[PDB]
Amino acid sequence: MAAVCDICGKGPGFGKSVSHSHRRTSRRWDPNIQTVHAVTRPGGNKKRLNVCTSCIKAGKITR
Amino acid sequence: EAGAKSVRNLPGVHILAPDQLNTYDVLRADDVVFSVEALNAYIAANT
Amino acid sequence: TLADPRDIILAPVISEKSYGLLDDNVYTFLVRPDSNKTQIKIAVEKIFAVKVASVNTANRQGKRKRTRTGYGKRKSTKRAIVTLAPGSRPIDLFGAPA
Amino acid sequence: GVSPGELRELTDEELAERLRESKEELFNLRFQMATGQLNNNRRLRTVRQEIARIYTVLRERELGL
RNA sequence: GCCAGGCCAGUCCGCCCAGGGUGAGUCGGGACCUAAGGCGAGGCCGACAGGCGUAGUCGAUGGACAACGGGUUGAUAUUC
RNA sequence: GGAGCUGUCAACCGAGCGUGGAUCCGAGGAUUUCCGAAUGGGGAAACCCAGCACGAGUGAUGUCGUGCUACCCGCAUCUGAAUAUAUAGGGUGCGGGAGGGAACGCGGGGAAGUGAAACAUCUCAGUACCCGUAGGAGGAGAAAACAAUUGUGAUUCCGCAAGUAGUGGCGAGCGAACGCGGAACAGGCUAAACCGCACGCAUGGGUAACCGGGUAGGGGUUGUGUGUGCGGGGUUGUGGGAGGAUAUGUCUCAGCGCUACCCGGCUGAGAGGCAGUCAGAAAGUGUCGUGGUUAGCGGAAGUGGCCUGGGAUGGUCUGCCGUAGACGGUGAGAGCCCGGUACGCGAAAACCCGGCACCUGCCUAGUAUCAAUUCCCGAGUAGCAGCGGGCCCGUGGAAUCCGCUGUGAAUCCGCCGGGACCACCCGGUAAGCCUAAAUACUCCUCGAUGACCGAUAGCGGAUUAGUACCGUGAGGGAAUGGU
Ligand SMILES: [Mg+2]
Ligand SMILES: [Mg+2]
Ligand SMILES: [Mg+2]
Ligand SMILES: [Mg+2]
Ligand SMILES: [Mg+2]
Ligand SMILES: [Mg+2]
Ligand SMILES: [Mg+2]
Ligand SMILES: [Mg+2]
Ligand SMILES: [Mg+2]
Ligand SMILES: [Mg+2]
Ligand SMILES: [Mg+2]
Ligand SMILES: [Mg+2]
Ligand SMILES: [Mg+2]
Ligand SMILES: [Mg+2]
Ligand SMILES: [Mg+2]
Ligand SMILES: [Mg+2]
Ligand SMILES: [Mg+2]
Ligand SMILES: [Mg+2]
Ligand SMILES: [Mg+2]
Ligand SMILES: [Mg+2]
Ligand SMILES: [Mg+2]
Ligand SMILES: [Mg+2]
Ligand SMILES: [Mg+2]
Ligand SMILES: [Mg+2]
Ligand SMILES: [Mg+2]
Ligand SMILES: [Mg+2]
Ligand SMILES: [Mg+2]
Ligand SMILES: [Mg+2]
Ligand SMILES: [Mg+2]
Ligand SMILES: [Mg+2]
Ligand SMILES: [Mg+2]
Ligand SMILES: [Mg+2]
Ligand SMILES: [Mg+2]
Ligand SMILES: [Mg+2]
Ligand SMILES: [Mg+2]
Ligand SMILES: [Mg+2]
Ligand SMILES: [Mg+2]
Ligand SMILES: [Mg+2]
Ligand SMILES: [Mg+2]
Ligand SMILES: [Mg+2]
Ligand SMILES: [Mg+2]
Ligand SMILES: [Mg+2]
Ligand SMILES: [Mg+2]
Ligand SMILES: [Zn+2]
Repeated sequence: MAAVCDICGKGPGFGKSVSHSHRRTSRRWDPNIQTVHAVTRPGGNKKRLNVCTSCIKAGKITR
Repeated sequence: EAGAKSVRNLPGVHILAPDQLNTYDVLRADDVVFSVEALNAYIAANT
Repeated sequence: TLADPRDIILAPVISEKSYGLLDDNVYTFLVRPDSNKTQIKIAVEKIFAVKVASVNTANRQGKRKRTRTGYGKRKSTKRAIVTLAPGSRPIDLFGAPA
Repeated sequence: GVSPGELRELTDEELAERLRESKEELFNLRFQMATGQLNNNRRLRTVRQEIARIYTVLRERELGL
């Protein structure tokens, strides 16, 4: 869901899935996009965002 | 340039530099008239 | 810039029907094809200094004609039939006595 | 027709009156042409050109003559 | 008008040329209203392209809303 | 520019203009209906209906003219809902975007027919096509590079290397680099430590022991520490910086750095030097070009005889020019009849390029030596693992490069590369930015050319040509030259 990050713009990648017969079909590598109700100042109003777990793991945004 | 212009539009006359001589033009001409320094330059370029 | 009433009225209409309506004191003009009835009435009153009872209008499409291989069309026109108030001075078209 | 040289002296109101009376002359010429009493048909073009001249003079006056 | 066209001929013609001819407060529509549906400010969703849709705005085949009788032209008439 | 003209199919007229310089050619300006990104609102494109303001008109409604009124984004301001801080939102005012264009660029997505004499890996082919986004070009570009015991020294493009090493149901096929020869050449700014100034939190909410350091004092409370911004400093690989000990000021003046002094340092001004519309900072005003582009003009020489002929530009006798014998026209093959050609002149104005000024900006001592203790050298990054992409390399012993997921450092005694990996050696200094030229292309405008076509040919189109006609539509698409 929502394969684009709202902070760093990280989007999906495109590649192939490869079977044992080496038959290749197109697929996608989606970023791990999770929902965040972020605030700007402490105690402020919460805004819903779609950010990746890398941005969450960094200190990019705060709940 | 003073002498090329003089014979430029004479019919049947063809002009070319000593370093551009070629078989076709020589064989089409009936007589080849060299200027003295042009002949010396052509001769020197071949030793 | 400034607007003149004479830009709305182009020419009189010269025909048997028009001449028949002159006897009734009704005048027919070719007007600019984007004017309206009220505008034409105001313009006629201002130009000819006469009272106007009512103005009737009609559009007419141009005729198609062929000249060498393909059709060509004439211009569409808008006619205005103007009837004067019962007792106003006649309009002198200066060459349309009927 | 009328010259721009002889038009560039009228101030604004003489220009506005020349414009109006020239329009009246054009109206009369149109009616005469319609009813067939006009002989010199080159008058229409001349009157149209002098009207255009008067607009040109007025416009250039109000935009940096 | 008559060399094409008209399943024949044609002096005729829905053919060819010129000119003329269509007049509305009330008729049929708009400037009034909305149906199915369409578009759709923001919006939500979607790698991009885009999908859907709120407010809104369009959309008659429906709703509301004032004219009858006679005469006249070669050609208009609930219009003159 | 200089005597005719009122375009063409395409004539017939009508009526006029012109040496007081028309028609015509060039440049700049004015006007510029309605549609169209179309943008006041609506709409079956070219139509319909408004609001506000200012004028016109009417006895007053009616009516007319001219401006403004879409949406989103950015900046600056006023306001701050539920709700308190506030924010979302709202008002105002300034800027910008949208759409089109034949090719060429970069990033992304990505076929099938076909070949493999079948077919799925593979090929076709990263092609067709699609999406995003440019510019006159673009991209790339200043070594975390190659090489190998010698060395080269940013990038791009051309020729080789080479159909080679290789790679491939080792099938059909695909296919480098090292290096060598060339075109063109160019290098520059930042982050960080540290030093100052604002805003923020603590803390003393006075023990700051700070107020340029010191030479002694006093106010003795605002010092002290950290973050976000603005200046200084700094920019390197033979490592370089920061910070310490030896050493000193583009020149002056004023102000400030607490007070008398040393050493200074900062700000402002003046005086000098240098650079400039540039990658290395940005605009604008002048003035001048033997500068250029957009109209043009001049330009030598046969009225020669005779013959044929409707006509001489042909034949045959004669004369001549040539820096001009290119080409075309004229009643038949014309250097001397005409337009021209060689050659040479020519610009109000607008635009372009160059110069000189104005103007704008930068430079207000740190150089060298020692110390080798400390700090810094681009972080969710590198590395590692999983799954993929792409490289000669089809997963293989698979290096180098790119994506997603997880895990996750170190700052020089570091880190990365040298084709698994380890040790030694060599090379380089990732995770910030900019950068001319050599290269690609032609919708278009001028000037030439063709052992190219000559009306079933050449463009589909010499003719109404994307026209007639055909199709609901996307689309398809002719034929027709000669007295
Ligand atoms: Mg999104
Ligand atoms: Mg395939
Ligand atoms: Mg990761
Ligand atoms: Mg106008
Ligand atoms: Mg009536
Ligand atoms: Mg009507
Ligand atoms: Mg007909
Ligand atoms: Mg017949
Ligand atoms: Mg018959
Ligand atoms: Mg929207
Ligand atoms: Mg919708
Ligand atoms: Mg609706
Ligand atoms: Mg409606
Ligand atoms: Mg109905
Ligand atoms: Mg009838
Ligand atoms: Mg002109
Ligand atoms: Mg012009
Ligand atoms: Mg509109
Ligand atoms: Mg609309
Ligand atoms: Mg509040
Ligand atoms: Mg665009
Ligand atoms: Mg296939
Ligand atoms: Mg096959
Ligand atoms: Mg086969
Ligand atoms: Mg441009
Ligand atoms: Mg570039
Ligand atoms: Mg700084
Ligand atoms: Mg700095
Ligand atoms: Mg001449
Ligand atoms: Mg004879
Ligand atoms: Mg000839
Ligand atoms: Mg010739
Ligand atoms: Mg002649
Ligand atoms: Mg692979
Ligand atoms: Mg590999
Ligand atoms: Mg990682
Ligand atoms: Mg090795
Ligand atoms: Mg680094
Ligand atoms: Mg770059
Ligand atoms: Mg370049
Ligand atoms: Mg053809
Ligand atoms: Mg023939
Ligand atoms: Mg059709
Ligand atoms: Zn992210």
